[PDB]
Amino acid sequence: ADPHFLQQPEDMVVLLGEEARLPCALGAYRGLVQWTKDGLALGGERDLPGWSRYWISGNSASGQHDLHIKPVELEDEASYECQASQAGLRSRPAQLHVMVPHHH
Amino acid sequence: ADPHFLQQPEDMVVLLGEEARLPCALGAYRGLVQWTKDGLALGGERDLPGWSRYWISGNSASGQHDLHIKPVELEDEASYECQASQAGLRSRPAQLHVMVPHH
Ligand code: NA
Ligand code: NA
Repeated sequence: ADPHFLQQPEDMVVLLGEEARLPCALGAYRGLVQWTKDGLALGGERDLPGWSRYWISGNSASGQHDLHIKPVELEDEASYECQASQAGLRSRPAQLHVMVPHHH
Repeated sequence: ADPHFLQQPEDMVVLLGEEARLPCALGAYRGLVQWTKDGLALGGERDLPGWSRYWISGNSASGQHDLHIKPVELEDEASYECQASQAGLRSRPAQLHVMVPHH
């Protein structure tokens, strides 16, 4: 079978300072998987070097490639895609909304 | 120095079937470099596996990361960016137009 998504991320709202999980799963695909943030590719290495608060979790052999962000910051509000780079397959874009908690 | 572009691609028109070179060079950066095509990241391996007509040319030691396309097809018309993925650096987008002679 051809490469295909088994799970795709969706629009979500997360609180400032919490952890975000943007899910992605691919079937019949053994190549590079990575995430883009407003069109900027973050890279394929699982700990995402250069992005101290981002990493990819999940068993890559089983096809899971979830993007995690912790702690979430205001600058994380963006449109994210999961991409199978070698097959040209792109997920639906997922908008991450960051809400600031108000306290007193 | 901080990572910075030494050369960036620009808009270009290429005749259908010819070879295109979109130039990119980075200074003070040894991490991952890759190209996006209309926002689709092509990957970092210099042979660009999965893309039979694309490859990245140049020695990454010198910091040159030119995207090559041969032969150019209509499906290659797109906006291209060279990106230093670990630094968050993006080049100016470069539009590749393909010209088809008519006869
Ligand atoms: Na990281
Ligand atoms: Na290739």
